[PDB]
Amino acid sequence: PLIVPYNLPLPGGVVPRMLITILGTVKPNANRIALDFQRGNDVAFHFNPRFNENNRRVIVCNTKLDNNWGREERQSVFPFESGKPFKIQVLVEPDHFKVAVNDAHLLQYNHRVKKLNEISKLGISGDIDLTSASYTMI
Ligand SMILES: OC[C@H]1O[C@@H](O[C@@H]2[C@@H](CO)O[C@](O)(CO)[C@H]2O)[C@H](O)[C@@H](O)[C@H]1O
Ligand SMILES: [Cl-]
Ligand SMILES: [Cl-]
Ligand SMILES: [Cl-]
Repeated sequence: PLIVPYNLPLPGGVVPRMLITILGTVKPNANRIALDFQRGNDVAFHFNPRFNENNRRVIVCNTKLDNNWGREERQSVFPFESGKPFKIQVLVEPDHFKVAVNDAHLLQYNHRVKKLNEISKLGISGDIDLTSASYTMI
């Protein structure tokens, strides 16, 4: 029962073999979830399930540099369901973030921000009950 939006500091940024795990339950009638891995004001990796964009469910990923969003990467596979508990695992690999939901691989997002050790906050927001947010080195 963490307060949302929730900031999880990532000390010394991210690095390959860091695993970030987010446990929560989606609210009933959800509209959105967002993970924002931030480098200061920049968003290195925005992971944004949208429950109703023109009556479709889509995961939007992007990067925000100097206040400008870049080119969206969209994933139609949509493992989240209103009302249901989920697990998001974000594994940093050398050339991308690797995301699994409920133990199933979902997507990868190539590193656009190169200074991984400056990506030192994760913001978790949206229509969830957040249970826990943590990290470990594997
Ligand atoms: O790219 C991620 C960001 O997308 C913004 O929405 C985009 C608008 C602006 O509303 O035009 C699109 O690119 C296509 O319709 C939208 O996806 C969101 O406002 C941001 O929060 C962020 O998700
Ligand atoms: Cl495009
Ligand atoms: Cl749903
Ligand atoms: Cl960079």
